[PDB]
Amino acid sequence: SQLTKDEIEEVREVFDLFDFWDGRDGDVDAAKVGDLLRCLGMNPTEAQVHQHGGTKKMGEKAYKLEEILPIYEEMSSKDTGTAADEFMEAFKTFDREGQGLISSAEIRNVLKMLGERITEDQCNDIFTFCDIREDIDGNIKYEDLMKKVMAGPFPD
Amino acid sequence: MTMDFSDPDMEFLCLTRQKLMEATSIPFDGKKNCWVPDPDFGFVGAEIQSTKGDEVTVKTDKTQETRVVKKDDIGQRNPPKFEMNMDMANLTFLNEASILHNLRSRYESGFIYTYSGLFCIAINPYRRLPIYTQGLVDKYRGKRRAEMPPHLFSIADNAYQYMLQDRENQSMLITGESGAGKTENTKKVIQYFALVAASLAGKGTLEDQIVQCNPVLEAYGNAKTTRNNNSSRFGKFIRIHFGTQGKIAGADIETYLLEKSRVTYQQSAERNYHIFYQLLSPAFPENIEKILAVPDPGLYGFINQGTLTVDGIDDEEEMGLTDTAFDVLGFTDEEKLSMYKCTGCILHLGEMKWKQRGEQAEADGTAEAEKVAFLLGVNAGDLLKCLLKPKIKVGTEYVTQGRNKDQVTNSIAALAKSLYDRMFNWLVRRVNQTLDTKAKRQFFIGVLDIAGFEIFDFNSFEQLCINYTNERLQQFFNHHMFVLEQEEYKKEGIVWEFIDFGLDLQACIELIEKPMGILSILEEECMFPKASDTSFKNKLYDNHLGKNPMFGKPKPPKAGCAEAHFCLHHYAGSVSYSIAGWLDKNKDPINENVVELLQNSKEPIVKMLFTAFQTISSVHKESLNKLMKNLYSTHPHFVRCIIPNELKTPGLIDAALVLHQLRCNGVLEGIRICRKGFPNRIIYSEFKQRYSILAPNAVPSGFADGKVVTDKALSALQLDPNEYRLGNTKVFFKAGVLGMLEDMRDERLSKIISMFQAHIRGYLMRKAYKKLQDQRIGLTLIQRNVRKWLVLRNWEWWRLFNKVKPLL
Amino acid sequence: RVKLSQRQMQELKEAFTMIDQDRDGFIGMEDLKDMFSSLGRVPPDDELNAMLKECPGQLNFTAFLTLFGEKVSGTDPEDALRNAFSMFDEDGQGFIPEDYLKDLLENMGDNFSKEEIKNVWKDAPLKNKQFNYNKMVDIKGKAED
Ligand SMILES: [Ca+2]
Repeated sequence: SQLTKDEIEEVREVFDLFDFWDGRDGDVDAAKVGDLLRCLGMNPTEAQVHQHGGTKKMGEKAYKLEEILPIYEEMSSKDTGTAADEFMEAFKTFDREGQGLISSAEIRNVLKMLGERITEDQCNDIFTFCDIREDIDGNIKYEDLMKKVMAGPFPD
Repeated sequence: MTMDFSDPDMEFLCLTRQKLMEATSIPFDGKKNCWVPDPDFGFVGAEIQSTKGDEVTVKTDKTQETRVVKKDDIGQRNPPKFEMNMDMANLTFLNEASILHNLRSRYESGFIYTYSGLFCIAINPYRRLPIYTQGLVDKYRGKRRAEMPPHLFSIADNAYQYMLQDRENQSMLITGESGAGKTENTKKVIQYFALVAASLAGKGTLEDQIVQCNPVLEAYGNAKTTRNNNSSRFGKFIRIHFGTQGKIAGADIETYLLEKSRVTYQQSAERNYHIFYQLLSPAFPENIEKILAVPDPGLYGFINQGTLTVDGIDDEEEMGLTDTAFDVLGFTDEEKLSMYKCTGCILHLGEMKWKQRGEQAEADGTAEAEKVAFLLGVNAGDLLKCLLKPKIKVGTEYVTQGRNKDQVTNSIAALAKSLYDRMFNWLVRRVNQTLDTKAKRQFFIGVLDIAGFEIFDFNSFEQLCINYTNERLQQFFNHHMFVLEQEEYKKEGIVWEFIDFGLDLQACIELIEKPMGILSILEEECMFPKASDTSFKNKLYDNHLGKNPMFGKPKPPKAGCAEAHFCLHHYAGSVSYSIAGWLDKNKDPINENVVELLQNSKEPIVKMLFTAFQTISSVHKESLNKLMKNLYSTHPHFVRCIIPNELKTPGLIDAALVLHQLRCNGVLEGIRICRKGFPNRIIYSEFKQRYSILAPNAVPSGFADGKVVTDKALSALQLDPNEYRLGNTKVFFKAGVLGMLEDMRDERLSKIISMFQAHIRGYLMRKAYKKLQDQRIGLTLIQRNVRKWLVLRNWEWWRLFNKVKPLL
Repeated sequence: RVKLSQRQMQELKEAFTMIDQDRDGFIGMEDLKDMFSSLGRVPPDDELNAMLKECPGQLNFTAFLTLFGEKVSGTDPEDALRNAFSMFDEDGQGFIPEDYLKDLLENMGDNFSKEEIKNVWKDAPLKNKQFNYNKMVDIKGKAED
């Protein structure tokens, strides 16, 4: 048991990116373990990050490529990473009329006021990015938002 | 909520969507919020702080006080989705605390009506509310309960549907005290059955024709009880009739269990029936003299035993409406006399004194005698003769004169009682004639008014007497629930593991009726001259102490705090009784000779008395027995009226008071039985829309069968199969199931939201990835192109072809 | 390495050529000292030799390119640099904000030494405490100020 060679090369290539931007020295700051992992394609929750070594401020702890791997690996043991399924039921909780439409006001409210909060900025951006509009009061197709999100900033 | 939460009428019945959604989503944590006992308002909502042994510490939430409550005192409060809940049957936590909430909160939100099982609770609002519009009526016209919000017309309408539908008489039992507006209701229920009779398609109103007589009866059937200014000491069944077309076709009134005893006995802070006192007021002096009395109530041992007047009662005025009402029902100002006179005659029978020679009693006057002798229309001599010394038979006729003083005193009382009874029966008969302005009756829907369960500081033979009844009524209820539920399961193919619910009260009940029972014993112990209160106790103790869980024994209280002699276990809790004068009160012997003799002169008198030596219990037994045979024949419907506060003031809610009512109500007894079963039931579809989130799956919410999901959702949460059963259309749950599910949803949702957020950061950052990459190339190119430059800025040569070329 | 492109090797052909006139092609001492005549800037004996030391001995053109090995090592093409800086100028030219370049050369990527840093600030095309890339890129190759 363990990762594979290619799997490593991949963890690596990303690893390099990160250590690069903070001074090619074989160390990536912990404050970026989250982001690192995401660039690997995973979507960790903040609690998931801290529980795996992540720290908030920048000058606390560093990691070598040999240290991230097991982390990346472990981090991968979890499987409630979330399915479209879960996102739907979830959203539905807010579907006042069961059409698939939610007042943009609310979704954001959710994404901002709830769960691991999100920034005002972060909300706008994601919305601008997956090109999701709101009609008169033929608001936002949450499914749209969902799919697009799970689709990646670089579709094709 | 049903129909349009926004339709104007439903302001006091529904709860506007926006106002609901709002009230339904409030802060909550099934892990620490809770119901907790509160000395001022019964129970209060709280939050648990920490735990240790059988001692939990908690924090309230309005007067956030840290209290140290025990463990079997932490009431699990219901999660939000249940606020303003419409049918307490649906609560997932059916504890007292919780039953208080759903009711209070709704009352404090202007809502009075609430269902709790077959029960239709109604709290007095103490203010006129729209609620009874002939516009609304159509709204409830033919809708099955579930279709409309609470409200009294539903219960009454269906009540109707069932009549015409199953084709069998219907009864409506409403409970509640004084300011419960119990009256109003019954009134309004009569109104309804009316409006619907002429609502098919082509000299006073029903309501009025009946509410018309209620004053005369109240005059003879009510009075002040320790805990109530106006207490009907009888049971009235107002039967409203219908014809094959659901057509109203007439009415009539049956009456059960009139408290005879009251005519000759008063409990300090109580009072004989109202009519006695009324007669003796500055309103119709003439009569006071026709009657042979002086407007001084206190001067009659049959009336002064208790109090004189009550607070907030202007006798006169009543003696007024009464006489005025006597003419609406319209009956001879002469009969009206006889009736009164009779009443008065009762005032002198309590005066007649006696004495004895050796062991034979004789008069100690002759004025009272002739007074009664006359008022009745018989000859004193003979009376006193047949009173002090009568004559009977074998084949020859001996002077059964065995009489003595203790035997006449009892004897005279009896007469009065009997007089009072025949009288009342009569009075009723006549009002029925007032009503019989009919054609032809086929069915009926009656409405039963009966004194509710009683519990005082001092409980006596009277109290047992009512409880006995009430206890036979709760059984009536429980039986009903049983049958129905049993159907409700078969309908959903669920396995039925339950012995009839009424059986739960059979115990107590039996400890009353059956040979060697409380009453029976009392009876035998009555036929023994030297029988004393102690000689009775012993026999009870002898016969039941350790032998029956139901019969128990209390322990001496204060000094004045009356001595108790034994307690029984009534659905309403544990009541403790005092044996004091039972031996006395219970004797109600008939003196034959007095009947035949009393079968002379004066029109009514003839009639009345013109239709062994027993007791009251034997009687009480006979009436109850009858009343029930009458009840079990009908399809019942139960309304529970409720006083919200001692001080007739809207919006308020006296915890203890409400609760107490609920226990006597049966409301709490239903929930008890509800508890032992699967109270909560869900259509698969409703279950689907609510917890899928818990075990989501790729199949579109549209092609997914409810049963399956629901099923598969539980298997997934590994739920003790013992907590629920899968019906043909619903899923039955036990106590607190949904409570958990709800909290796991709230649990899941949040997680699932942190996640979407997670995938968001994944796109948000993964998008920068590319940028950061491009910009690596750049920082490199520079960073390295700059260095090779730093080497060269000083490399002689470098300089050269940096000159040699712009010069080519 | 061989990155010594044709654009570079020819650009170096017409350079060594003029110097020549040496006994059939050889940047010889005279070819050099002579050169510094039309060069408008003085000459020295030792140094003129310390320049031959570089290649083994006898500099044709071949050896001339070899002597220019260090010159290819990093010389990424022309524009490549321009764009390279571009990436860090979000504001229509006038270019990159000083701070940035610092935290960008000093502590980001293949770090610069606080000494490598100064060396940069001496010549540096500045003003409004901001940087100028197209002028800097200019320096890199060179066509003068
Ligand atoms: Ca680094």
